[PDB]
Amino acid sequence: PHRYRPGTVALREIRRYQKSTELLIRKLPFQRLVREIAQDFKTDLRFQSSAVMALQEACEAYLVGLFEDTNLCAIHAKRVTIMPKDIQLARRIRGER
Amino acid sequence: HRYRPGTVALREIRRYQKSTELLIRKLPFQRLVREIAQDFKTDLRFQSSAVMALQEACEAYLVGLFEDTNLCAIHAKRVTIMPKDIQLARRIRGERA
Amino acid sequence: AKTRSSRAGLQFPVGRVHRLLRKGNYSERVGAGAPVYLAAVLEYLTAEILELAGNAARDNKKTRIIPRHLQLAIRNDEELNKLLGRVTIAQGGVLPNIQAVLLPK
Amino acid sequence: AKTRSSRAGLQFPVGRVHRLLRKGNYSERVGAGAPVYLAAVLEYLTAEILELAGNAARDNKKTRIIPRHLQLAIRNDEELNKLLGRVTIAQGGVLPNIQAVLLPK
Amino acid sequence: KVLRDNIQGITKPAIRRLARRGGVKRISGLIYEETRGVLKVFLENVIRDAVTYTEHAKRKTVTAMDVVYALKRQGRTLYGFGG
Amino acid sequence: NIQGITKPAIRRLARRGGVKRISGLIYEETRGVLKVFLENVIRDAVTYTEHAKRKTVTAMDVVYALKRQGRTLYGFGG
Amino acid sequence: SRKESYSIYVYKVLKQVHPDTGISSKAMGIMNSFVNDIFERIAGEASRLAHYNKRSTITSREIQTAVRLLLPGELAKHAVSEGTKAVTKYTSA
Amino acid sequence: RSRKESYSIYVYKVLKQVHPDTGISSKAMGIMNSFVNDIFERIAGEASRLAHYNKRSTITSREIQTAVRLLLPGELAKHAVSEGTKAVTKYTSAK
DNA sequence: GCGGGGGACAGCGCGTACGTGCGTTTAAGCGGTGCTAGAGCTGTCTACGACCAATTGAGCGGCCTCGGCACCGGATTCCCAAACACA
DNA sequence: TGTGTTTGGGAATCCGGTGCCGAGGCCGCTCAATTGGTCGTAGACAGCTCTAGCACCGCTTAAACGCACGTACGCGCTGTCCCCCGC
Repeated sequence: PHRYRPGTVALREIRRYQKSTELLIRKLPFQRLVREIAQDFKTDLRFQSSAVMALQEACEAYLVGLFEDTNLCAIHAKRVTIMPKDIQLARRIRGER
Repeated sequence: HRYRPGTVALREIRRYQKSTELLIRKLPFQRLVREIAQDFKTDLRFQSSAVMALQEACEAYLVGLFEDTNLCAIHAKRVTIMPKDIQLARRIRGERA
Repeated sequence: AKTRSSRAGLQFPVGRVHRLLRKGNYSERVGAGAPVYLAAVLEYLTAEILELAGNAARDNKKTRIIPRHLQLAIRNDEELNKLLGRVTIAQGGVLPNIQAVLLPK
Repeated sequence: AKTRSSRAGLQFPVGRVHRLLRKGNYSERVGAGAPVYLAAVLEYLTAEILELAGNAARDNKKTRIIPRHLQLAIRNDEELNKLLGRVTIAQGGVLPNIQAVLLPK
Repeated sequence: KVLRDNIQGITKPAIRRLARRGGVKRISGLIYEETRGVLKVFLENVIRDAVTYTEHAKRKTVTAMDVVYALKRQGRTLYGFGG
Repeated sequence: NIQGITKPAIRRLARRGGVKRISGLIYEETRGVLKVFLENVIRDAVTYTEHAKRKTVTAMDVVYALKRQGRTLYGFGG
Repeated sequence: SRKESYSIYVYKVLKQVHPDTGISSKAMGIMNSFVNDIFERIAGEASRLAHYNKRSTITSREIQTAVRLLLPGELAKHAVSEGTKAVTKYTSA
Repeated sequence: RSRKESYSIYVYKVLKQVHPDTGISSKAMGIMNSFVNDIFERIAGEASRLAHYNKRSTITSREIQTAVRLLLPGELAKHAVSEGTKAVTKYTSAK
């Protein structure tokens, strides 16, 4: 029939998403996650919709930057697959805890 | 006789992490700071404590940079630090574009 | 009565910047030339970014500037990138960039 | 005449903190309890660091605290380490730390 | 209703999409959980501050301005939501 | 004049960082980075001095120049 | 309640730069945020300089020093040039 | 002869409270002075921001408490708030 | 400056885990309705903090002392790197 | 041919003497904190409006999930060659 080689569609998806701007996390599950996290600090908290939007924007930006640094670390290790140790190294160097 | 290679490296690592004094010769660093400052304003004078502060800050910065470089080198499954490790650490830290 | 911005040849509001400086508790007193200088600097930076963003928008056959264009303008200019380095832009995306290792031989 | 610090049961100078708040252009007005609360917080933080640093000094058979002991106290306490993370301490040194990979088999 | 175990709403394809936006070509299988950890931590750090800023103002509602202010307090300023 | 930062000095700085083995090309890189850092600090320090009508760079100017980059330094009158 | 923005000034500047290009509302929000952020950076640095020189007024000199501290090389050069030009013109008239 | 301001004597009093048979070198006293000034400025600046944010003109103990919660890590913030509230309680209870 | 040994880098194999694709399932997204908690604004009046003149003692500069710490030498100990024992 | 234990021997550590200089204490002074009192207003409180956040429902379809299948990348192993390390 027809089947593309491994990694061709990966590059195609890289070009499509690095070219677009739309948010890559589903909005409703993220809203639920935010609410359930904030439930641990004060009960019965309401949120402006734009507050959750700002939180999602910030989280996606943070994760994209983190994935860039993870990919750099992985390439530095002569690998192509990113691994959790790459994430741990990137956050360790970045100064996060 | 002869020490096993790398053993004296470890001994000096312990020796220098145990201590606290400055690891750069004071007078070459003072000459370098004065030389650098000559490009910004001419005929400047430095209090000794000013040069001491600059030396302490620079040494701390370089030690932190070498910590990150060591992390990068271990990540690539090496023991020797290479200029690529410094560049990767500085790039992740956000200093190098 | 001619406004301070007109007398200084600017488009940013000198009087408003002066008011914000006074009502911002930066110091007890504010000189006359401080708001003029600050307005000139702000106008210059805004003009630079709008230049670059308009160029980027025209590069995409777009006649309006959107946050994506601002992000491309900022991230492509190295001194602007240094200035706005710790800043994330909503709906901005990232620069198209693929490591040469990941590309096929 | 009893001092404000005495009336609050503190050893840090409440009056001095109040003076610095007024003469620091933080706000137009300063409440009565603000210097007391701030002095209490500074005293508590100083007490924590002096606790940890005294312990570290006694760990080296030393009866005086030197910058090395303060540095070890800060870097060994995780919440202090988070607080003073971007801070470098003159004559402080670093924590003894060698990666487990570098040790010989 | 109680809100429980919503971290699984960050699905594997969403994490892959985020990695694609980051220029990543191959993703290990253990990445997805690690990411859900990292994200959960980031959120806890941001929300704790936003909630604090809301408590101080006596309000029962977290506004977008509190989130922006918490972010810039973490040195991670955000453009486009006021302020 | 950057050469005053000798090979053994950089070796010691790396040793304090926990580095066991150092390549031969590290030194010219390290010198470069350090020089850049110094220029970025000294520039600001000098700017504070020139603003203060002074001709002497004081340790306080250096402390504020370091705090500028988020490199807060304790122990010099800060 | 009244609201404060730099929308109209940014639009005027853009028309001065690219006379046939418009701008979204979202991009105007971002430009307003950027102008504010830079304003606070400069004003805070100038206030710092003033209080650490035991000096009580914010003059154009404080703004200029703050600009050198905040802006990168060529940007700081040109911004200082524009600020000096504006102060000279303002005081001449 | 200028006027110099420091916290040497108060830091020494706190040290005598904590570790009575323990002294502090002059370099360490300078570091502790720097730390105290740094923390004071951090807390005061955050409190000033909070006072401004709420379009508010006064810095009260509430702003200091909120700034302490914002800056210090969790357990440290909890103990710091306990100590500060205890101190203000004692200060206002007496007269 | 020199001898050398370990580590970096090259080449190969293999095996399983990750990418691609297909069909099924699920819940996200959109719209539409309704309710009410709470955000935002306004008027009052009151307690609380700024300002000022007078008092005074707490803190700061200056001197002086001695003990904690630095330094030196001598003895103790602690890894190490061969090195041969012996299976 | 290989696994394992032991010793001279440099290197870090402990201990005692000693001496020296800064930390801790004491005194005289002064200036900044404290007291008491006046006065203005910042904000705490009540109270009122209206919006925008929450809960729900139904429907469509796009995305997530499970699974089959194959290959290509990670990782282990071997070799060599050279370039940092120890002196």
